[PDB]
Amino acid sequence: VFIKTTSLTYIDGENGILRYGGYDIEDLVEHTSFEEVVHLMLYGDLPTKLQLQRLKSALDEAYEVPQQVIDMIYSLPRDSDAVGMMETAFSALSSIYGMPWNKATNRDNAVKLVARASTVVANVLRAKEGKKPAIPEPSESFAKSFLKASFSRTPTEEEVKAMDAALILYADHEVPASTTAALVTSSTLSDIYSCVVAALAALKGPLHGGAAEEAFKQFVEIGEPDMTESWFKRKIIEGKSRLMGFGHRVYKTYDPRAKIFKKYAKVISERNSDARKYFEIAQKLEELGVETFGAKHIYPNTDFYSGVVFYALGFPVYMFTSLFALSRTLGWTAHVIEYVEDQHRLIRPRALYVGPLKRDVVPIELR
Amino acid sequence: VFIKTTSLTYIDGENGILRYGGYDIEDLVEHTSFEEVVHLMLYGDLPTKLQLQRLKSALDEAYEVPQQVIDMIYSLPRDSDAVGMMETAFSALSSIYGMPWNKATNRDNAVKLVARASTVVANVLRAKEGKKPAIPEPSESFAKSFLKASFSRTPTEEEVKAMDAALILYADHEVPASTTAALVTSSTLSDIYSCVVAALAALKGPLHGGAAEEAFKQFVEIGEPDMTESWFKRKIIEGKSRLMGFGHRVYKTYDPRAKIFKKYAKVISERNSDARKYFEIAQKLEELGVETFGAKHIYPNTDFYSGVVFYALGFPVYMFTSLFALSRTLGWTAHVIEYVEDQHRLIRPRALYVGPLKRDVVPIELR
Repeated sequence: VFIKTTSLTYIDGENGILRYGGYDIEDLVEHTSFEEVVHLMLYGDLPTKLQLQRLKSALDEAYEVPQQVIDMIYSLPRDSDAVGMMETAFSALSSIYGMPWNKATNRDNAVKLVARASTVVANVLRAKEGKKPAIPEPSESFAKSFLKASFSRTPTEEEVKAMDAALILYADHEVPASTTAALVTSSTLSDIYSCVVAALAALKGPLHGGAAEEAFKQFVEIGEPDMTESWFKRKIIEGKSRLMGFGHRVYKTYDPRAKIFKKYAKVISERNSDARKYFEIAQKLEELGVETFGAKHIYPNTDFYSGVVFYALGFPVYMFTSLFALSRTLGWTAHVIEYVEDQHRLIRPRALYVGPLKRDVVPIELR
Repeated sequence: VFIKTTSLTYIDGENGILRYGGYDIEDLVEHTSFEEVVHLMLYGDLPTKLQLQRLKSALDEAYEVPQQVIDMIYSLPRDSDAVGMMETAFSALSSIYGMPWNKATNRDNAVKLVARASTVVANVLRAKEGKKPAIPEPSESFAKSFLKASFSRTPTEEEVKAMDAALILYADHEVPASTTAALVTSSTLSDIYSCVVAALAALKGPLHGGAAEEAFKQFVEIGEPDMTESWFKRKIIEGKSRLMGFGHRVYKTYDPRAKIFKKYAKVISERNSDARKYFEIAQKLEELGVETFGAKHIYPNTDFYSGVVFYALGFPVYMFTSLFALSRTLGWTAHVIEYVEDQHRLIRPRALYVGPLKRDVVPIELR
């Protein structure tokens, strides 16, 4: 059931093609940047030099949020689900910054929102690690500012590029329950931050979030590359567990996102023996997996190497769905702007009554 | 489009009938209690004496939440929308208390949730008023515990009864965007508190929340009963403004809830000259309104006198939708339990691509 039209994202699952706004994902990753893709999704084209300068200034000025928002993150239990911590922070952002829908300013509000997602996700990691807070600051890119804030160290250029690619790769895809919850909430003209709140509330559910985690947890369980064949023979072949990070409801080929996350995984994993080990296990499972499942059109999906990237960057496994959400704030905001501006109606379905027929209240003594 | 089946609520809009679980609303209000209606909605029948005792103990033990939840409420700007403050508090409750879906414990989790809604709404009012926090404590009823916590004074029996009625009256009705957002979020097996978060995010939008406020604001604008005819002749007849709190998409008669909110309004308004004045204005507008619109099947709706009740109890106008939400946590939770247990599937609709055809990334110099 088509819930809306979109100009945002095109997917050809037979051919393994994904495009944003007519541009193929690989072309966007190699030759653009998350900032540029932000402009594409909100404004419908890649930006000129001047338009990009202005968008970058708008991002920069938005990073800072009130200290109350950070305090909230840091007052939650440190073992709380990171997506829930985001949910809470975005609720507070909605209460502080939420504005009515307005064509002249919707995209500007979305841009500020994406900046603030960066601040939120960095501080969720830092709260859960017991580190001091850090607010992103201007740098040569959104991906670098995010990494600097997350880790308190200047990242290398190859780390910057891999984060930038990950931001683009997960920006938008299909209409999952998170995007649906955002749409419902936008149907009442609740503010864009509250549309994201709803999306996160849905994301927290284990039938939606947790895919990049469950994939990478295979690798962790294997532990060492020379144990992969055994774990595969035991867990997948003999015990017919699903191989996580394989298979897709739309793609009948390699997910075009998978190949890309892999390329960046290979580059940034080689520095650290730990990240390299998991990259090496994942590569071996990829082979055993395609040898076993490829003839069935079951290939790596976007979630198979994304953990390997995030892990190589220095992110714990508990951050993986939050890092997905950081990226997907772009598609969430762009979908709700399209929906409100072009296709609005209040979402109010019906429930069919199948319950009891008329009966009278009996006094409680008689029950 | 029927999104689900339900055994919860029956509505006959031609005949002005509303029933929960086969019991007519008026019969439930006169002869039961919110606690009993909680049991009805979660378990499918009015409770015996023992079942009611156990439910009351479960409510009592749940009121207390961690101090971090109260601190969050109190760290938001005091002029923040009360429904947003609830959204934030419930996000924090989700992070602290959220559990997976489980048939043996779903209803117990819902009961604890409704108790905690009481704590949240009392402290939202108290934060916005600049008063010290108060946690509900056991008393002879949920309605009284809520009022004691909100106002730091023992309420009269007639005040208790009016609050109890209001809790029942707004418990469940149709499948508005708030209930829809809850359902979407439950589709991923996000926890029940996060299902409520989503519902609140949708409620915050002005096409959903704010109805009891906008109705009562008429009365405030009129100011004095002897000005009602004038305001009516000017604003409704000459300026064809909608009369708020009149009209309904389903009822072609008096909303069965309207008559009931009116009865309790009359009783508790008479004590205070201010509340009495607004009751007297509302009664006069009711008359002018039915004289003008009744032949068109446009009659008072549930939102016309509910503000008069809440105001008479001592609640500011900015609390009215939050007091609706307090009540509606019951229908929200009961709908999502029905949906998950009996009718589950992941909610994943589609978007039709109507955007640009294939194009190549141009270098930014060429843009």
